[PDB]
Amino acid sequence: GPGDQRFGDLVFRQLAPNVWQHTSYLDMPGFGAVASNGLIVRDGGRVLVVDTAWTNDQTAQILNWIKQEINLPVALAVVTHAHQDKMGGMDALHAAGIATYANALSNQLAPQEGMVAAQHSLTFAANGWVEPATAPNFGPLKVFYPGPGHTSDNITVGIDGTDIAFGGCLIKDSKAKSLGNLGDADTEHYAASARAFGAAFPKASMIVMSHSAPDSRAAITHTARMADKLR
Ligand SMILES: [Co+2]
Ligand code: NI
Ligand code: NI
Ligand code: NI
Ligand code: NI
Ligand SMILES: [Zn+2]
Repeated sequence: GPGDQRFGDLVFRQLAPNVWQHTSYLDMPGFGAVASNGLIVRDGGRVLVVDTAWTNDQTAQILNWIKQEINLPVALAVVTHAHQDKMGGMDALHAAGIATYANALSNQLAPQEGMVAAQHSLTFAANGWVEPATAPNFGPLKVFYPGPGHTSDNITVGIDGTDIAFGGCLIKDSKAKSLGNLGDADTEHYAASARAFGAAFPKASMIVMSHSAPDSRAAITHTARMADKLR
């Protein structure tokens, strides 16, 4: 094969014939450089983005990479929760004229989290699945709210026609020593949420997450086990 492509300050790794993982890095004091992962999906004739990079400039570099390597318009972008690593680059999307979507609760939280709100709000049915009327032209993206975990507003996405499911920062890999930043976490409902995500995408084999390489379903089980210790 061919190695993961370096473009600007970013790294792109193709997970499927129409799916790529974009990675951006931010220096955290004494922690070294921290990677944050999102996704890029090619649907027929347009591109779909999941999550921004840490910053606007990094997010602009993503759009440049798409123009160079895919050359299709970015129809929309969905962000998974109101934290810098997922919504830090909203202005870059808006400057490019891209319709952005986020959980309604994420947009509510954006000001207190110091984030720019998305332009459109997603609402989810009682069973967790997004109400289609609020998510037009999402194509293969299946959006699902598993409940409060990493944050109160974290959502997850599965890509129809693939074995991929993106858990975002809700899920950690199968050997993570902790659930990381629990500043805005719901310790009570966390465990139940990770298990809901797994049940929502029962056939997904490649689990993509924010802070490590794609893992198996062992990531879901392992994350839930760690979450049980919080309640
Ligand atoms: Co900004
Ligand atoms: Ni609009
Ligand atoms: Ni409904
Ligand atoms: Ni409860
Ligand atoms: Ni384990
Ligand atoms: Zn977060």
